[PDB]
Formats: sequence, C-alpha cells, structure tokens
Amino acid sequence: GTVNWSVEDIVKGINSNNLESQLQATQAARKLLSREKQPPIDNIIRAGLIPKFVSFLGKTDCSPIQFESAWALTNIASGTSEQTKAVVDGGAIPAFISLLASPHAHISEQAVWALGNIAGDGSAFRDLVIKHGAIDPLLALLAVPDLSTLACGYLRNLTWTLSNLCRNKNPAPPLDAVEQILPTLVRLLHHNDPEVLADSCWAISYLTDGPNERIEMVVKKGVVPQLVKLLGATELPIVTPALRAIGNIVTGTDEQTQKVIDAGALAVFPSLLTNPKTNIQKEATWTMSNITAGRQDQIQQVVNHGLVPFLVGVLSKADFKTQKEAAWAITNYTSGGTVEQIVYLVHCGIIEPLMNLLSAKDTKIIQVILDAISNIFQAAEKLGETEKLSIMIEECGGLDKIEALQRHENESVYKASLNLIEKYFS
Repeated sequence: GTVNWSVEDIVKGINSNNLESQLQATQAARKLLSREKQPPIDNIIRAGLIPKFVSFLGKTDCSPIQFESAWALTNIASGTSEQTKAVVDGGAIPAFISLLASPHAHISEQAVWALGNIAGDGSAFRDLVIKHGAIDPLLALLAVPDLSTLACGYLRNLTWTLSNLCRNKNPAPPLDAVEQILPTLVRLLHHNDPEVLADSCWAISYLTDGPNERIEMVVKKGVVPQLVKLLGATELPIVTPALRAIGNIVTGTDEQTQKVIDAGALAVFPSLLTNPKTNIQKEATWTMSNITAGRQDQIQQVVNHGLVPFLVGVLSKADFKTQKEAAWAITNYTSGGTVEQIVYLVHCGIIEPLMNLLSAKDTKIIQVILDAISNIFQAAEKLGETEKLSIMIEECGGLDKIEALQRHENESVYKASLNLIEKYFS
C-alpha cells in the first residue's frame, strides 16, 4: 500500500535504515508526483528528498528503487525550470547517464525520459547534458539492425529526447553534437511510426532554424525528399513539423530553396494553402513568401505549378496573419519577377484583394501592399500601360483607399501613397 502517503510519511520511510522501507516510500513518492491533480513537487523538494533519490539511482543491487527514484525525479524535472534545476543540482545528470546502460529496459527508458526533460528545459542544461556525455550511450541504444525490434514506447522516448537535444537557440546546439546526432535522425525519419516521424521532423525543424550553415548541415544528408514526402502525410502532427522544416530551409540560399523545389514540394501546396488548419495555411504561405523571394526561374516554377491562383485565394480570404504572409509573398514576387510574371499575377486577379487589404489596421501590411503596387506600376511603365492599371485600381475602390492613406500617421505610408497618387492618378 504505497497510495496516498503524506510527505511526512515518505520522509520517515526514506530516512529509515531499511532499504525496503526506503523503496516503499520512494514508490509512494513516485505515485504522489505522478498524479495529474497538482503534484506536490515543491513539498517534495523542500523535504530535501532529491539527494536521496539521486543516491538511489546508484543502487545497482536494487533495480526497483533505481526505477522508482528515476521516475520520481523525472516527474520533478518535468515541471518548472526551478524544479528541473533542483534535479540537476542534486547531481542527477551523470547518474541518469550511467543508468542509460542499465540491463533493465524500463530503467534505461526512465533515464532517457529524464535526460529529455532536463535537456528540454533550455540551452544551458542541454549543453550540460551534452558535456556529461549523453549522446554516445543514447545513440548506442539505437544501434540495432532494425528499429522495428525495439519496443514502440522505448523508441518514441529516445526520439523525443534526441529532438530535445537539437532544440533551443541562443546558442544553438554545438555543431559537433549536431553532426553526431544527424545520421541517427536521418534513420529515424524513415521509421514507420507516426510519433517517431513527428519528433524526427521536429528535430530537423530545430536544426534548420538558423543560419545557412546549419541548414546546409541538414540538407547535405539528403533528407529534403523525405521531408516533402512527410509534408504529404495525413497525420497533422507530422505535417506541421515537416512544413516548418521546409520553410526554414527555404529561408536559406537559392540553391537550398532549389533543392526543396526539385524534391517536388510545390505540388503539395495547393492543399497546404487551403488546409483547414489555420497554422498550416500560415506556414505554407510564409514558405511561399520565401520562395517568391528567390530567382526568377523559381518564381516561374511557382507559376508553372499553378500556385499564383492559390496565393490570390489566400489574399482574398484567410486568417489575417496568413493574409499578411500572402502580402509579403506578393511583394517579393513583384520585386523579383519579370514583367511577364507580374502581368500574369495581375491577370490572376491580385489587384482587388490587394486593394481590399489596404483598409486593415496594420501598418506593416499596408507598407508591403504599397510596395507591391509600386512594383506593379513599374512593370506597367515598362509596358507603357500605367493608365490601364490606374483604371483597374480605380474600378475596385483602390484609389479611394490610397488617397485616404495619403493622410496616415506613419511617415512611410503617407509618403508612398502620396507618391502613387501624384505619379499615376493625376
């Protein structure tokens, strides 16, 4: 009967000179801490029990107390940063790393879970877990010919912890550790379990969220085609991180963006740009905005795949944040695109939704839309057709909005709008 003990009784049991009494009290503590209704984590910490749990981690001759104390410590380390810090300050990191090699799979799984929580807290604890030498034994746990012979939950916990070692910025994980972990992530990215795939995609999205050198580390391993395939998954928990990784990658150079395009990503965007999940739509439109900031042949790839009508659609009706990403996409398209491509954009109906967005209460989207209008007018000048575009803008109500913006609080707004009026509506 280790259910519902008081903290005083747990302390009495853990301070007894009786390994079995200590074990029973430790299990009682684990059960307290694993209740979803406000676990008394802080009371356990104040009782001074973390050092006792950490010392129990080292009793190889009593694996049950190793297991129970590991689980109690894991439940503490899954809370606030101060509670994770309490666990770390007790010396738990090297003890859990030593337990990674346990012959009891449940104990090593508990150690994997604990190190995942600790490393997930933040950059400093992540780098400290790495310094204590966790990566080698972690990856050795996965050194089997077929991942499918491992228990499902075990492999899932390993993948989650590895993703947490790839997580957080300022600073990003050490390049050495990233290189050490990447091959295993590449293997996990091909494993048939939705949760393993989701967490591998999350790890990749963490590693690609940075300068082009990190992106390049990831892209050199050849994972972009697999990322696109997973972009096409039906499980939203897979699509979300896969799309995040692809967007990150296209924030890089034009060659990395081209690697995304060559893998077939664009063919998936009709659905992504109409996805019923608002965040999928927003991230797909952000990815598109970065693609249309590339070379003219990449804008042309966007055109060939019939995605300009979907950007018109998103601009016309979507969550306002998605519409802002779409305005960005249009401004980049018009800034980098050929005359023919801007003409095509107009022929797809961009002008009316573009104008309708000028009544928004957001200054940045107004600046972006005015930049797009100026670029389109530049193309029209190059074609000597500013009157046609002026009439088009005037017929859908854009001229009223621009003349109203001429008197806007922001300096840039009234400047750009006055320029447009004087230049093409006089």
